[PDB]
Amino acid sequence: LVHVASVEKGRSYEDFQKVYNAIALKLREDDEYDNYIGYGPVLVRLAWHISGTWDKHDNTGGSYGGTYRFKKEFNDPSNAGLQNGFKFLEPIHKEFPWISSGDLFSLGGVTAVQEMQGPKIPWRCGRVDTPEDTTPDNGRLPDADKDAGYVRTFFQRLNMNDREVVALMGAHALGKTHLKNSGYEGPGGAANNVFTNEFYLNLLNEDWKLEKNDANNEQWDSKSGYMMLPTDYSLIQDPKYLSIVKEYANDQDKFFKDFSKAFEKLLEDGITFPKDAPSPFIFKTLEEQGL
Ligand code: HEM
Repeated sequence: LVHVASVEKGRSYEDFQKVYNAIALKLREDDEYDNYIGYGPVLVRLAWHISGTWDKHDNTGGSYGGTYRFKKEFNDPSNAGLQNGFKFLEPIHKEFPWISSGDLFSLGGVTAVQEMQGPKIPWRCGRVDTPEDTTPDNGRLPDADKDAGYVRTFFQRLNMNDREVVALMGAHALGKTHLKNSGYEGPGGAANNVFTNEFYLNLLNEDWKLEKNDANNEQWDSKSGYMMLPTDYSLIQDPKYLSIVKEYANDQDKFFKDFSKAFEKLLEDGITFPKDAPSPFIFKTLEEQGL
């Protein structure tokens, strides 16, 4: 497969800035969801799940085709809980019917990180909706009950190296795990709807204890009332992942710069950009616009 990016006909930077402003205004408005965490965390989880199905070997999956709109992908057990981010963006897609699904789903993640005081993520337009028979089969997304070798091996399918994996996982400071969606329960830190380097500081400074939860799954719990998944805790058990974790705990600006590059790469995997294509867009936040 080749998936060549095609710009939505006649659209420019200012058109996309209006879809970004509509998502960001609705993030401001619907601030009560999930005990006042708001929709920012579930929207970056949605952008990572529609992108994490990619396979480098045959170019199938990935954000291009916007195939999470189909029932097979939508009802994947690993996507339980994302129906909420879908329902959030759905009025916005009726307001801007020209935007493709892969572009809206991925831009939702970019808008959420920037509006939660995260780094600026450059974003490129041009994903094209593809037919229901291009929808990936279930089972390409990662398990949480595993170790650092599984994590390393998993992310090699999306050719992410060690530093990209540790930067990307820092998004687990956002939102929380929910027992009815995944069989895990609890948040990763205190500031879970502001983007910071908190995940790394917690993983290095909390007294973590291994316990089984009410779904019979193991997780690491701390005195503070925080939790870590087996795959998260992995990052301090592997010597190569641990030096990068220490680096981001001591330097939030390095973390923001690396998360920015790795997240854009994740959202563009599997897509060919022609060089007549527009350069990546950097969107202004509401605050920068006075809105
Ligand atoms: C080995 C990789 C990963 C595993 C096993 C994993 C697993 C999980 C699980 C089990 C949840 C909880 C879902 C729920 O109960 O609602 C979760 C939440 C979340 N994940 Fe991941 N994750 C991984 C990687 C990532 C990456 C790379 C990102 C983003 C760049 C990410 C972003 C999020 C976010 C923001 C949440 C919170 C969602 C919410 O509050 O509803 N995850 N993760």
